[PDB]
Amino acid sequence: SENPDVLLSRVINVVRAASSLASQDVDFYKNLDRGFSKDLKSKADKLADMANEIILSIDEHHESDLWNNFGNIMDNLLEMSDHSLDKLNCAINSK
Amino acid sequence: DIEKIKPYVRSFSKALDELKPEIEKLTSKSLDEQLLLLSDERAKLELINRYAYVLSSLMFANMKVLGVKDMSPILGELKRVKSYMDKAKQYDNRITKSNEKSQAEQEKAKNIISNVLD
Repeated sequence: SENPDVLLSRVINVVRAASSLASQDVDFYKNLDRGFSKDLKSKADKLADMANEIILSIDEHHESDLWNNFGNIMDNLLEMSDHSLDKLNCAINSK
Repeated sequence: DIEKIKPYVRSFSKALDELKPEIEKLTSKSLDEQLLLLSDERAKLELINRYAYVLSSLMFANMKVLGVKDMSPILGELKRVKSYMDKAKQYDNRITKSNEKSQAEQEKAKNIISNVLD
């Protein structure tokens, strides 16, 4: 990836590689090899931990589950996004 | 035949390792701390959309590897995030248009000064 923003570049490399791997015949190796299956689950768990890291960054109060948590958090993020853009548009239209 | 899958696994594994420090960097402080430190509203919007992009991407990558059959719900979140980013680009295009107009006037002014005196 030749994205001059390093984070976005790493994210797209992960997304594409995950997609490529899953389009191969993974089920075949899953049945044939126990080690393979456990290794994929370990990688999936790394992804979930990174998602949870970001979720904790957003819901900073700390004085199906992942999926539902992810959905509620996305609504919160995009509510902030709409708020911010509405403010930008309001300012430029009043100008 | 069997050896065909291995480069795909290797590629994925390498991508994960490269990403991990970047996520730590991204989350070195809370989103609210980062937003409170920003004065520029457009920079706030970029940061918020960036979080949504990264989060939904991780979820997508996770679900591919778990071998989820029904990808419609997560692809819906990716469509949403892209749509939000295009909304932001359209605001940027509007700003750019008025920047260019400003640059045009200033280039005109400089030419007036330089030319007539010549």
